[PDB]
Amino acid sequence: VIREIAKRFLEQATINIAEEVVREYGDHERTMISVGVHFQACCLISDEYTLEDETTPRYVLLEGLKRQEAISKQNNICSTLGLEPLRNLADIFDRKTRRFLEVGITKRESDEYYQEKFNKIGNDMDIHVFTYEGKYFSNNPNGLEDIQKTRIFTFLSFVSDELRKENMFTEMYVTELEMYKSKLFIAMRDESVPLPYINYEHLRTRCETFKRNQAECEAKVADVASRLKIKLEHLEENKLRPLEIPKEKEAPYTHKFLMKDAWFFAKPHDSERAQPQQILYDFFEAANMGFMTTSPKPIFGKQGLMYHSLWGQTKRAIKDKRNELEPSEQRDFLCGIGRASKKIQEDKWQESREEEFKQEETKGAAKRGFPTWFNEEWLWAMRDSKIGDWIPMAEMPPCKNEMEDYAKKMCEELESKIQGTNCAREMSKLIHTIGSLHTECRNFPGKVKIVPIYCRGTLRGESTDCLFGIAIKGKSHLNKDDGMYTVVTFEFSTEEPNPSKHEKYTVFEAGTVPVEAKEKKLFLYCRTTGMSKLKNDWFSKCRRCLIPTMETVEQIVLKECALKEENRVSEMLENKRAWIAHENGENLTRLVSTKLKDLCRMLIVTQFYYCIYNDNQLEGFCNEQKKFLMFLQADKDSKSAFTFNQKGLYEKIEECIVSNPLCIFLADRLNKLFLVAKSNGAKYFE
Amino acid sequence: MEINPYLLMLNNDITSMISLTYPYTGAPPMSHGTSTKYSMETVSRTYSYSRTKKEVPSGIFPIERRKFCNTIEDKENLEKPNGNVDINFMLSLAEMLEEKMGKGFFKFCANEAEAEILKMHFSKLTEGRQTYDWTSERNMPAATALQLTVDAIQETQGTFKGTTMVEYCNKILEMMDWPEVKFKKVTLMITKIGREEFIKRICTINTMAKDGERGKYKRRAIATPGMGIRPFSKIVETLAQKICERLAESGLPVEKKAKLKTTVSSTNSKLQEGQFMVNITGDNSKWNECQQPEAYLAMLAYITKDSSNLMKDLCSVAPTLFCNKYVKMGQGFRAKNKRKTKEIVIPAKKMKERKELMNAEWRDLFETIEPYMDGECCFLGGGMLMGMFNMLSTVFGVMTLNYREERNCYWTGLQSSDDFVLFCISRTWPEMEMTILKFIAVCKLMGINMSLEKSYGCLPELFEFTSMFFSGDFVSNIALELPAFTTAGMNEGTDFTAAMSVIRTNMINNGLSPGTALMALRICLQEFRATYRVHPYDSGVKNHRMKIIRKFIETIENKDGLLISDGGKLMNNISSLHIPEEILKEDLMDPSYRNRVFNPRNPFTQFAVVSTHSFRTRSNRTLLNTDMRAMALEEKRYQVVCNMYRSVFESADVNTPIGSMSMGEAIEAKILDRARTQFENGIIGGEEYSEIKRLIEDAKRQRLS
Amino acid sequence: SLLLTLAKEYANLTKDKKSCKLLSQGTVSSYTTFKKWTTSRKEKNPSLRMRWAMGSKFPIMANREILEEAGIPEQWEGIDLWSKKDLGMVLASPAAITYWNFCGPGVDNSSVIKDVYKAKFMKKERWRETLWGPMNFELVGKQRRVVETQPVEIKLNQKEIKELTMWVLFEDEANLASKFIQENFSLVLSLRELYKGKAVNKDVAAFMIAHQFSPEKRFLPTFGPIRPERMELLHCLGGDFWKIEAVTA
RNA sequence: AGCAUAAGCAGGA
RNA sequence: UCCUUGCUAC
Repeated sequence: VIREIAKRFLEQATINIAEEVVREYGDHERTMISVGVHFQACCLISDEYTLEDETTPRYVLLEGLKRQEAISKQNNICSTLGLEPLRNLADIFDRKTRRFLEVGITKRESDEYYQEKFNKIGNDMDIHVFTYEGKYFSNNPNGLEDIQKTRIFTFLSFVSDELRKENMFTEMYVTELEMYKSKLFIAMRDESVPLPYINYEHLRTRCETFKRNQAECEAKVADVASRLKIKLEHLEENKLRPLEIPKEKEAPYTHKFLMKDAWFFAKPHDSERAQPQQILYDFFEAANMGFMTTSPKPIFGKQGLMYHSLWGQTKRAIKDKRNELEPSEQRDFLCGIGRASKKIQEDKWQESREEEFKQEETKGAAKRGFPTWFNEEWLWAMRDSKIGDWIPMAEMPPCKNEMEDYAKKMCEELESKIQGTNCAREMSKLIHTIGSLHTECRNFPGKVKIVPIYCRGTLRGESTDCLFGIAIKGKSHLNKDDGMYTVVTFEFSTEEPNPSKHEKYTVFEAGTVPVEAKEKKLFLYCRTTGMSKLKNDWFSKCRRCLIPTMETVEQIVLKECALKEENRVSEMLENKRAWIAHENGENLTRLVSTKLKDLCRMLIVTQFYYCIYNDNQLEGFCNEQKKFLMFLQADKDSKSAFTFNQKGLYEKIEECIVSNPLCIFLADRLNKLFLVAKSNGAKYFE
Repeated sequence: MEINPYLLMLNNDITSMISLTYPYTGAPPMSHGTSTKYSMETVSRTYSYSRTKKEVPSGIFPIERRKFCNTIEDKENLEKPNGNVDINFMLSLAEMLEEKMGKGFFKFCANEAEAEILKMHFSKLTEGRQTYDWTSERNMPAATALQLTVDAIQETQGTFKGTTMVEYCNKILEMMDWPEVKFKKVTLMITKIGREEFIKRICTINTMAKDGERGKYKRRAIATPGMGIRPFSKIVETLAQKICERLAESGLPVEKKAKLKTTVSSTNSKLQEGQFMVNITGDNSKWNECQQPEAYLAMLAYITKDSSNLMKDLCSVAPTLFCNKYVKMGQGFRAKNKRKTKEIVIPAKKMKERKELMNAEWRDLFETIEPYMDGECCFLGGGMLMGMFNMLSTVFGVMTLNYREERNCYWTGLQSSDDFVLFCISRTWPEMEMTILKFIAVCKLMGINMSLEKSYGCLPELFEFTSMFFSGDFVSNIALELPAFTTAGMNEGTDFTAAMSVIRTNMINNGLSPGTALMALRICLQEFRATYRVHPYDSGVKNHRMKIIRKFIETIENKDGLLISDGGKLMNNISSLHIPEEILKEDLMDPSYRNRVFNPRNPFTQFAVVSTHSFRTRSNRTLLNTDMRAMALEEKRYQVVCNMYRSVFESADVNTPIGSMSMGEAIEAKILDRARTQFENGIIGGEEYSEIKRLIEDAKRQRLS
Repeated sequence: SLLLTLAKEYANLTKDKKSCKLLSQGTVSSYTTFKKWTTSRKEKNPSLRMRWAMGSKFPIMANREILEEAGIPEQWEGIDLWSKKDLGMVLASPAAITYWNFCGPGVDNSSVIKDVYKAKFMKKERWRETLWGPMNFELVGKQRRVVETQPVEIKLNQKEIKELTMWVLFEDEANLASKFIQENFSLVLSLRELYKGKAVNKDVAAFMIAHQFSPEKRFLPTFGPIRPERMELLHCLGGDFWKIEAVTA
């Protein structure tokens, strides 16, 4: 035992302290003897000295210590008197000389080690080099030596003669690139080599001794020959055919609310009566529901009696000034209660012979055709409505003499166009109605509430609110981001219905309304639908649709001055045309140019439609129409573009067009773009 | 009258009317239900792209192993994508690569890489995305799964003293040599596990459905690895990161606009009297099913041929962990009767026993994956899924773009993760057919399959790279995400200035013209006011927070010095997006208002902008009623111990607290150290020093017992 | 007398049974991975749950003994400000926040607030004293650079700053002593003539030191001169299709 | 019924 | 075997 060999001449406390320092360093055994010799020698330096001194003695022993605290006490002394170390730690702290003291012990010549540490730090600190053989080459200043030196070379002769009597010379050495070579990993790495190799060693030697050859080009041309791939030009084989719009049943109206066929009742807005149930009550006295008699036989639809009893139940519910539907069969049938499958886990199944034969089957989505009603709602949606401001915007900040005026001017002018249109009425409808539905879906799960469908706008300066319908929640327990709770919508309209457009509705009749320019009809619509958590989060913040639109407009304006280097902004928004809206009987070079400012109207429309009809089909169709826009830009400058495989391309574009009315509409207008661009450029068909 | 919104493009470019074609104002499509069929499509599509049947039996794993390199069965349908790599061809491309720039290239980049590995601490593994915890077999953040891993280490055998990268990796390999591993299940029981099951569990990668990806019709399965693959992949991403930073034909770190100007301008000055240039935008298809890690093992065996002995075996372990990965197959499917009334749930475990209750596509995809299925997982050995090596495949792309065949017709370009731009220089059009088919030849041999549907070209610069459509002179910007303007949602003080920070960073990086900036500033202001129910004082809003403001408005003298959260107007602008609202408005506040708001003796804040509205909303209610209550007790204990370590070291959140001994012994030795330093120049009292010494010794005897 | 309190807290926390298996079993660095135990996934909808938070009546956790010293249980017309449901922390409404902001006590602390944020008030002071001019409407654009963006007068490189705060704030566990100290140690004497006696907490003090010494150098598209004063004037001066600069001084 | 689109929600403890 | 309840202001 090396410990018992040590304890014949090593001290007793140095076992615990020096062994503790070896436990601080790691798992070694010769460092016990190394810290024993160095620390015990430093104890021999501080053994009998300091006869009379200050409160603290002349020698301070902090080299052999818990390896956190020589730096801290070094900062207490060097911060007390004022000193600074030089990226090095000292062995014994001296205060009589106001310097440090560092001791090295070697077996070699005392010249080279002092050239090592003196090559490191120079004449900054004090270095003393000792040797078991009896060599001594150290720094030029000295002290009270030839007392401590006699005993320390006596001790090095003592332990040196012990090592001569025990033959331990290569074990007495003072002071990374090994990975832990495990067993299952080397059996795993040799198993996952490529097939012409046996072990990782042969692969490593062949990768370390690799030179290339000219059999590379023979395999390359041998890959060229068995290819059968030709490129397809456009100036000779311009097969950019129009897309395949499905010739089937027309796509219905799928928006949750009514845009073009809406009818609102008005009253002046009260500031004290501002909660949505109070707006519901004040429109129960304002819009007289006593004249809202409905026959139990609808014009068309699916379910007549349940909507009649549901409308009567919610009408007497609003009549008693409380919004909570008491449980009857109508609400238990319409908003889904108990209409869920029994989710049985696979712990009990109790199998029966040829009874409850169960499996699974999926179908997909059905295909529809080109909608004919979408053009009249596009041209209706960008037409100015006299009710003025709809969108609740905010105040304009003050401006310096910077470019801010320009920005402010643009914003003011663009806002002066967009507050009056009917798209602002639909955005206000979605914000107020879906926001109120959102707060009701948070505050009351498990209870069916009644949320009005309304707006707010300024009529002749008087701030008024509208009322477009009555919405009914479906006890939304929104656990996840999905959930698809059931909203029952009763809508107000003043036009004759259409079984092609209003296909999902359950149109009743409502009554008569006096309309001054005589007294026309009134049609109440019914529809059951569903919403989710995410579409509540996205529909209630549609005001961000104003964000990209101006950007597009501003790019045009900036590019104009980017071609001209002159402040032409106000007159450039007046004396510039923008092509839109070709006619129906003819298309070829018969386009309607409008002013550049009014164009922003049309732009906000399509941004709002991107808020509504977003599906997978619109995403993939937008990628592929970016491809065809790149082809048309390649046509515009006569660059002679080319394609490698058109057939699978049209199988992906004609794959990603199923049932979205915006996707079918923009596909049709893309084909008409190919006709109008076909009137000038030659890469297309008719 | 019809109408067409695309007609503006008849006299414009694709650099102005291209932000019109993005549906970024709507909701992204999400996934519903199980994600099993997508993983079956990925793995079974990989085995369909294996182009072989050469199977090799295994001694470690109980399942067969198919090879993916140098075993080709050449089908006639070569335009279909292949997944077979020729290693001598790609090593010839690497030798062709290093002969272009310098001589000691890989030695230099490998010495910088290993120079940064040896000075790296392992707590960097906690600064990442979500990982897979195999202890409870769920998805967790990086610090929780790392601390459960270290918990299994210190619970199984011994303690942990590493505090480095390399000793932690060697600790993981030492866990591979262990015969039995014990961890904690749930109410905290202690369970055990064998040796081969620990190998089956340490190499499990969890797949799920990619939610919110703008631009696809069908969904896709993303994969998340565990914890024992992350530091090795960090090593490989540092190596390939330095390699990509040194090269001149890559665009992952980023400038991506100067490089294309220098290569279009530099290669248009290398034309002869009859030569010309044609650029081709392409799109590499099936990028996650044709990158095998065995070619990564050969190339990473070639890069570090003269680096060290540590790096040579340390950069050759993560591809060996990618050749034998498992795949979680989701959570099963659901069966129902003819009446659609009772719907049983079949998990991923019993899918083999209930095989005969599936569809036609489910049995077609299921019988081509059957001889590779484990109980819960699958054995894929040639795939490189999402959330993996991304800076290393780009180096393969630069190797495909630096091919030299020996006329004077050649190519150059730029490479990304899966988007390349190729510039060809030649003399005639059938020679263009020869050069392009040679590019499809070298990419087809190496394992990169160009899509024939999404590729095109023109003669001048009209190409496409990372959704920036470059025209002949002008540059369009990236159509950025809209909801990122309002995603702070924490405070009445750190929302509007955070929104001005997002508007500022989108103004400097992207174009973001000033009218859009003022408009988005005003809309974010309006969503702030609609969020926190605070309106200006001159408005007619009468709620429970404007009644107090409208009642007490007479006390305020200077009315436009109020904050926006207290019913003030707007004073920030485009030229004030770097100054917060409070610091801009403190030159105009009333002294009663300013001394009343900014009082640190407030019941809301007590227990980067000024903290005077900073409140904390209340916690949830179902966090203490489920079976995971005791884990919230454990984070309470962790916050208590971290509060004690904050109570010992007065400056600990500034510097990273390195050290490898213990926490409590540094506490006790620190209280003794400051007890001596504050003793001799300070305290001086026997009852205080003896009482603190008595409590330290009693706490030490209590802690040791 | 703080070490007696720390002894009572350390002896109080070693009294627990299963807490002794936590400390003296990990490492010093594990404190970092003891800091983060966020069992929530990502908090993927912060503004959504924030609007769901503000729609209720008592969303806020507020202290009891500070608010009951001056506050009132209910306002003059039905406005609730208090609850009795639950540590002794009581739920409350933001009407009590604005009621504190208009009908509460006040403590004069303008010197401390105008001394912590010297960099940001320096930004406003440099912003108010500049002059602009006309626009240009010209093509402009250049590459991306690494630019120091703050007009500091010390210009350290994020390595003498952490070491500097170790050798200024708390030197008992600061760092191994380097060669970067010397002239900066004279600067340590100048900083120890400043941060000795203040009411500012050490985290806020280490925060406010790092904003007068650190030129924030970022990778931004720059054009024209590369002066560090006009780098908050980067996004205000020019974009891609326009430019406005007439700064005289 | 409906939302929805290759699979889920339409309560649960 | 059973159905607890949150209070909404553009």
